[PDB]
Amino acid sequence: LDEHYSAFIDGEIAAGRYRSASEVIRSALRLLEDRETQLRALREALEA
Amino acid sequence: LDEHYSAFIDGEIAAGRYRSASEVIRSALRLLEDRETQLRALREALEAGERSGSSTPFDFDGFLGRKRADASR
Amino acid sequence: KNTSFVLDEHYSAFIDGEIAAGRYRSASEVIRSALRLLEDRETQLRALREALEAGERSGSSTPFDFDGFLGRKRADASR
Amino acid sequence: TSFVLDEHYSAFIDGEIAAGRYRSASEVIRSALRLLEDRETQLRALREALE
Amino acid sequence: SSRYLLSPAAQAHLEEIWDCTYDRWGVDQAEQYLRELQHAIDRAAANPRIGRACDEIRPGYRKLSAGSHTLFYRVTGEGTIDVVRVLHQRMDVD
Amino acid sequence: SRYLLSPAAQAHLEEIWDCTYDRWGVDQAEQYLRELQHAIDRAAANPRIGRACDEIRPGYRKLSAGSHTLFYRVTGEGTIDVVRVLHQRMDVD
Repeated sequence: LDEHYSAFIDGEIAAGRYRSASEVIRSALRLLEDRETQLRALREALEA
Repeated sequence: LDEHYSAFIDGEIAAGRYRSASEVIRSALRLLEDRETQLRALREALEAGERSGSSTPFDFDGFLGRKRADASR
Repeated sequence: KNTSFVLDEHYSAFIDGEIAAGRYRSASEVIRSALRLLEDRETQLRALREALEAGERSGSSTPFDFDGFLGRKRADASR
Repeated sequence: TSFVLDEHYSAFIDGEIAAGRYRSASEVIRSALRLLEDRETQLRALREALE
Repeated sequence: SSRYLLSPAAQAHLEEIWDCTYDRWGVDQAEQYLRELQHAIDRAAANPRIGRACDEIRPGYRKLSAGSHTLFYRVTGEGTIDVVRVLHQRMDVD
Repeated sequence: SRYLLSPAAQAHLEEIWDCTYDRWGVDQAEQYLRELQHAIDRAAANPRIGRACDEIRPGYRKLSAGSHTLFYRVTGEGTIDVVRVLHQRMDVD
């Protein structure tokens, strides 16, 4: 937990986009997982 | 966090792309902040459009004709 | 396995600014993030390059008659 | 400013050079930082124009 | 093609796009590009469902890429499109 | 003025038309191809309106054409050669 990231999380909860710190992080991890999955899928498709 | 994303983080570290749980979480939060900034810019752009006034029929031929005539003088 | 590098004076200042702004902790964190961005770009660029190559290997480029093409396609649907 | 790259990121740079896309490790790294600097500055202007 | 409404912001931007295209490439290019945007507006006006809904962005909106820009529009109770913004593609998060 | 299309690009124009016809009918099909034609005509009059993209492939320029992108070279005259018309999902920016 860093001051820039705690502040961004607090600010996201205050806007009513998320209800808890865990929710923000889960949401951020979902975005990263999807991105990395799309790119691996494009990468492996090219290797084929 | 929950169990599926703990395994996702651990898989990322095992694959050598990331070196710590912190690196994955911070990268993902940066990605989310970036997306949120872009979305907020879009939504405020749409709000400014609604607030610019009631929408009106448009004569595209007259708009183009006048711009062309304006520039030819 | 494990290699060290030195940055020029502009990118060391860029990294200093990113650490000051709070979004990154260290120089390695900025560099590693940037290299993941580059690899993601390169994979998309690879897909575009292969597509252009397939377009070149398609055969010689010729003129194209939009009126005739659109006319023919409309006519065909009318059949 | 100096920094260390582990075996996985070193191998990425080497494959990038071996593919003829760049001439040296420093070129891969500068090109990576250029991409990031452009990204982070645009987003910082967006964040600026926003609030 | 059928009816459409453009917001005042959308109308002002069309003029700016014309002026900036004009200043760099001349009257013919400016007119051609605006004609290209008009084609996409006409397409959406004739079938508002060709633009993809983007409620996740704003409830009741659809978007349609066009040239270097993106139309963001609502649909009237009459079934008319209302083009609220014409935004450069750099702003389109998808 | 004049332009050339690669066999690949011509075949894709036909697929776009057919795909649009099946989903939306003949007039939607025709107008979208005309929209693409305006962008092709734009580039053919001033090939430099397209952004140079040598970092993708030497000699190429690119021009956004709504939901597609034109990738093209300039031949031995002032003439553009449209090698591919790619969906925007592939455009890197």
